[PDB]
Amino acid sequence: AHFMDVHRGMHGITSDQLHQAHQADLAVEKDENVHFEQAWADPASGTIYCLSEGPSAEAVQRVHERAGHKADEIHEVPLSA
Amino acid sequence: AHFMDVHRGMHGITSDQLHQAHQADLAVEKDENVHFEQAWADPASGTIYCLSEGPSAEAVQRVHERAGHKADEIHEVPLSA
Ligand code: NI
Ligand code: NI
Ligand code: NI
Ligand code: NI
Repeated sequence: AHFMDVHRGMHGITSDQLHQAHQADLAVEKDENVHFEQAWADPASGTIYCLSEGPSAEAVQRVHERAGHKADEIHEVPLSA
Repeated sequence: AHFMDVHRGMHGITSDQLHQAHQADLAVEKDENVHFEQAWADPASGTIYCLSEGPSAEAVQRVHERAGHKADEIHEVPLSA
């Protein structure tokens, strides 16, 4: 399955910080067979969008939680175009 | 530049309908130098996410408007990982 998740209220995100948050997820995703495909950030609003492939939203969230940043919002996105 | 926009209230949207919306955007995006790279939809919550490339949020929204569906939110995502 695929998921879009959102982390809000981020303080002063830089490309370095985004790179590291993403790397922290990638480092431990194997333990849930999750694949963090892509992350985009809006540093002005303080928001990180994460696209992942995984068995379930719960799995994706267990990964974020271990990497110390549980997503504020997550939706399965079974449709794409 | 890069943008992520969100449409809500699309509960129960089908693959055909997402494809239709997407095609409607693509059909008029070129005039604004906008390209919709990816569209994902969650028919359960009724949430659509669109990743686009373009000169501004204004342009992207003008395209959505001509296509018949203004986005409820649009944010620039200058950072990606
Ligand atoms: Ni995928
Ligand atoms: Ni497409
Ligand atoms: Ni918002
Ligand atoms: Ni914003």
